[PDB]
Amino acid sequence: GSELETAMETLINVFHAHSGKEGDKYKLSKKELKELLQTELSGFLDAQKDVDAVDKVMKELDENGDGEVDFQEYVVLVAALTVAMNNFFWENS
Amino acid sequence: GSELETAMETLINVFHAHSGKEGDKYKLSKKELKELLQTELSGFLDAQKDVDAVDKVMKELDENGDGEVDFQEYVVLVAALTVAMNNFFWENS
Ligand SMILES: [Ca+2]
Ligand SMILES: [Ca+2]
Ligand SMILES: [Ca+2]
Ligand SMILES: [Ca+2]
Repeated sequence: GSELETAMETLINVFHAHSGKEGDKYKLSKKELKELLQTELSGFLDAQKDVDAVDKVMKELDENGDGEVDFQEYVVLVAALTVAMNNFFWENS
Repeated sequence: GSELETAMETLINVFHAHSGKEGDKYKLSKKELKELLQTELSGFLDAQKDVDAVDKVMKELDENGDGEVDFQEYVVLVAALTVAMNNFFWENS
């Protein structure tokens, strides 16, 4: 498998483990998601009031409007954040 | 950095290297994208006529309708495919 595929598997393992740790194993609640990204993602720095925006972005990602996310919503949710790291990269180099 | 972040960096390195290899370094053409995913992604098996759908999905991902993709479009483009691997996982176990 390509390195991209190797990296991809990582998303499932972390999603499954963290999701499994709290709440229903099958579903990840927003509360679990917020804690997951805040701790695991550099966004921790954005934990301040900026973190509130996290609530705002969930609405757009969730077509259901349910407030809950599925693996499909999660993969795109992290993908959007990934772009931010790219922005950060600009700061270095 | 979290494992997810470690895996995330992989997307940039592969995107940059492959994109850099052919065409403009700054932009990735669809032709380059098709070859990249076909070879690097298991989708290689789907290289058959199914591969044609690859053209169809690009239209939805590209808001511009330009036929070209940016890192932002690419990250979501791979994210959609990622879900397919999950489907594959069901076959195993
Ligand atoms: Ca859960
Ligand atoms: Ca939802
Ligand atoms: Ca290129
Ligand atoms: Ca485009």
